[PDB]
Amino acid sequence: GKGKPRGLNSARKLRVHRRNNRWAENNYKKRLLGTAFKSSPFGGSSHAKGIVLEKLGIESKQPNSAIRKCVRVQLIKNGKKVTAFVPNDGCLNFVDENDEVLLAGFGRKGKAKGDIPGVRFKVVKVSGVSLLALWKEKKEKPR
Amino acid sequence: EQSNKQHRKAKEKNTAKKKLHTQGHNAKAFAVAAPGKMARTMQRSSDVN
RNA sequence: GGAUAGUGGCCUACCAUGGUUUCAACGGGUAACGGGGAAUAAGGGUUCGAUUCCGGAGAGGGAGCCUGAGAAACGGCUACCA
RNA sequence: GUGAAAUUCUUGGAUUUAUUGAAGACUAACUACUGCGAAAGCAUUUGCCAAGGACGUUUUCAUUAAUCAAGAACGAAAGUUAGGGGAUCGAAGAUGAUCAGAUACCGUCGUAGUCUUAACCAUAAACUAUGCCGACUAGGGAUCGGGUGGUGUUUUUUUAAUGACCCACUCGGCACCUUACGAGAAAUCAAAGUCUUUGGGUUCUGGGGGAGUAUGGUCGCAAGGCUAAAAAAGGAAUUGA
Repeated sequence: GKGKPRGLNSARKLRVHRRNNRWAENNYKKRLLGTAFKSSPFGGSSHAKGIVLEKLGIESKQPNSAIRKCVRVQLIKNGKKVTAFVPNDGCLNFVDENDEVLLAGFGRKGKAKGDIPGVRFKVVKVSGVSLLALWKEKKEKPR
Repeated sequence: EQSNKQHRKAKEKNTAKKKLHTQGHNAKAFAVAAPGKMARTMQRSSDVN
């Protein structure tokens, strides 16, 4: 009889049974309590603001390697420091110190030949203007 | 040699229902009425903060 | 009986001890205005609907009233708090 | 008495023999792939008290039923409280020997307990490691209980029981042997099956191992508060120089 009732007056039992087991599902619980954005990489937001502490890997020799691309920024709603990629050592010249970057996720699909694991954030804007605009020389970084 | 099989005994705690009720209050009871609305306003508010 | 435009524990007397509920009362949460409607999948469903129309509610927040057929009105008045 | 001995007790004669008497337990072989009970469980005889399955029935009421939280009954062994006796064995404990080997790690005594009455405790590998009720789907013999028929042998005859074996059929059990035109990961399964994707009724439940980490999520647990020390061939050696 497949465990469930089947009678034509059994909708009440069916409905309450399904309500209990819906609560016992996993993602339903997160979606109703509001904890998916507590499991999100840095809370709910899409991007995340930070202060550039130090440009790491400046004393490396071989250019355009990932340890040269890396920086170390501290997120401002946590006081919590974490690293971040910056493409193009030119853009590494653009980001110096006390800069208020806007990190975002990395979202890679495949690795590279010299990539660092666990560096999950990249830099989108610096001091209010976009890194790509600064690199393409559309704009100018205002101090 | 001998091959004496060993046996599983019982569980301790892997149930979503008791995982909810294990607080002093009821995590099932303290909930909301429009979870998708709550999700998109949480997104937008976190971005503005 | 009073009061109201009028029914009515609406309110005052004097009376009986009743009313709701495992068919979930009561109390809690709601980032809860309700609906026509919007999106999606094959069907079933699920999620949105502050927002061009309809209805209700409000005018910083308790409370109170004047005029008037119509208001507990706030681009009316009075006292309190902020 | 062990593998080996030793504590132990024996001229007031142990161990042994005979004749007994007392005590409290226990109910051997007979004992089965048999039986009873809702399960845990249940074995000497006889009697009493109630109860129950199954069969048989041209008896009787006429849906009175199935599944089901709450609660209730019962629940091995050990365990607790208060009584009883206390033979046997015996967690703790006290001891003997610590002998090579543990191949062949014990012995002696014994508190609680074992047993019994009255109350608690409510747990087991409490297992067919598998919710219940109903129905259908293979053959084969058995064995237990009841019944029907026949056939003889054992039986006995106006006395109080007319039972036993054989065979055929039949219900209802405990099981078993072959296999599935089925199912499956496969072992296997007469149900874990009911023609490819799904509806006979119904209660409960769900969304692997070790590791490494953080804990405000939590329960528990500690210590002391007069008390001190300062380099060697300046060797080895029945083996040397």
